[PDB]
Amino acid sequence: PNKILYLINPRGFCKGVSRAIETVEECLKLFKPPIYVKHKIVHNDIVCKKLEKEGAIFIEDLNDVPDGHILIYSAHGISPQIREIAKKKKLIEIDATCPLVNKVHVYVQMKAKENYDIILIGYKNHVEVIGTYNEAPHCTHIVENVNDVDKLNFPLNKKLFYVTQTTLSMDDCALIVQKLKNKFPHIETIPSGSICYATTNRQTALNKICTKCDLTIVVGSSSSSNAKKLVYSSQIRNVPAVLLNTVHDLDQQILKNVNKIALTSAASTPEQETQKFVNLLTNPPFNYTLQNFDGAHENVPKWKLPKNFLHMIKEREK
Ligand code: F3S
Ligand code: NA
Ligand code: NA
Repeated sequence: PNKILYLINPRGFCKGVSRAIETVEECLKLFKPPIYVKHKIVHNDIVCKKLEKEGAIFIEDLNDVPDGHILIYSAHGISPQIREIAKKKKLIEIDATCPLVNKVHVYVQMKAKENYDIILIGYKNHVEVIGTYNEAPHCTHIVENVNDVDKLNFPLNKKLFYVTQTTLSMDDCALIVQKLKNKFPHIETIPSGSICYATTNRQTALNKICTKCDLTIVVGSSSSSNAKKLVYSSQIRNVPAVLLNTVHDLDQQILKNVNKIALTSAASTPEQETQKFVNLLTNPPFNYTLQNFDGAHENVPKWKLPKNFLHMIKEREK
């Protein structure tokens, strides 16, 4: 019948990711490779491999970093402890933590100083969650599921504040929050919430269109949580979905009998990888008719690069 490819917007790079990439690229222009980055700068192998070629090196052990040298913190943020270590080595700290991850770090410190205990909804082994946790480790409690909620116990007078990983499924998050609120009715949180505009926007747009479709293709890396949550958002809405890093990974057999495809991409996914899908699917032998699907207009934040890094740039151009 009628074959259609719904190319969805918004999709692809968020501002935290573009800022983080530009931060690394701009360091490489100024200072001589190698440029050391703590953890993968964003969770996309294609982006990271390109930077490795250009002279970046992603490390987990700060001893792999020469004293006095540049170290960049990834978009996902970092534990405070890592920082004090950096200063001991007199490193040039260049912090590309996403402002909306920093937002969570900041509320956590602020509420802990007000003697709240903090509930952190997110996945225990995600670098973002670990980094946020370590801002107030002795008064924070991570929950990744509703079992963890049942286990929480606090005196009745104890003030509680919850916060979340920025890239959760809005559906799962709401589930856990609802259970949290049942148990702790007076629990407080960030008014604007912790789940970022990019996560909300990409899931919201996909959710609106996926139910007209037979298959959802999400372009992105399996190491990316928000990519995985896009796939999940489609599945719990009963439309099969797959996460693919690149067109080469597409098993073209799964397109047999699918006439309508919802196509989107994660916040860490380069637009070129998504275009290769559009090119493959809208041309022979597949001939899906291309249509755009627009969720609400996304307002792209006007974040600048890290200020100390900008100061450097200003100098050198003298
Ligand atoms: S937290 Fe920041 S890095 Fe992107 S996915 Fe959200 S804007
Ligand atoms: Na603490
Ligand atoms: Na705020």
